[PDB]
Amino acid sequence: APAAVDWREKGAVTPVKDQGQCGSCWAFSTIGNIEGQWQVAGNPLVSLSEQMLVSCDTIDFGCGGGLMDNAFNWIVNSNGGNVFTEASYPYVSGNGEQPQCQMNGHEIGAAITDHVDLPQDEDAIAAYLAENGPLAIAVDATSFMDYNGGILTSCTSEQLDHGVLLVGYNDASNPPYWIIKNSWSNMWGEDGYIRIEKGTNQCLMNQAVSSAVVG
Ligand SMILES: N#CC1(NC(=O)[C@@H]2Cc3ccc(c(Cl)c3)OC/C=C/COc3ccccc3C(=O)N2)CC1
Repeated sequence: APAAVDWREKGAVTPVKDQGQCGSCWAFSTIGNIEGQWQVAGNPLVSLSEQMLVSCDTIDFGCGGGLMDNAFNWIVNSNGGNVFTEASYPYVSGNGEQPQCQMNGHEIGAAITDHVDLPQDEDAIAAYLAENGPLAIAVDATSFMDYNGGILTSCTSEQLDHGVLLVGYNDASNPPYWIIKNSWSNMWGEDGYIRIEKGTNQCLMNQAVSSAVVG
């Protein structure tokens, strides 16, 4: 793969969001992925709606939790592949309140046809990322809690508990690192982002990597 990829610079990554007091990281990971895949497939970058998943996805458990694979499954099999725009269906569950699913009054911003699950292989991940755009990944986010900045090189890697967005990497660095977009606002980490070492399966980052398919 290329020595370095940063999908932010290429316009496939929206501003950092904030899930708030709701267990919806799974929806933010899924949407960030679809946002990146939709742009890189050749369409204008558009912000898409986590609230659609929080309120309408019947496979997952709204603010109680969920899985990116199940979110992809719901979008394709229950919503005809369609993803509503962030603007037309704003995120209101940041206080943990969960309105009922609202199917009316929105604009469709993107569409997906399937999803893939990537092998548990950092090189396989980097190539698919470099080709297709940002990727949905799960991490053990234990070491995320005290992170101010820098590259994590001894990330607690015991148990997966948090969905994030993989937007890039940089091998021409010492250590080399992945770039991750978190959903804890831009006042956490490196303006919303975190760097973790690439090649040592930091935070169990290789274990559950997925992506929507566009087109
Ligand atoms: N934010 C947030 C919260 N965490 C999640 O939504 C995680 C977010 C999450 C955690 C771990 C993950 C993934 Cl892919 C997501 O990968 C391994 C999967 C473990 C089992 O995850 C679940 C399976 C079924 C239903 C929910 C989960 C789950 O625990 N999802 C606390 C609710």
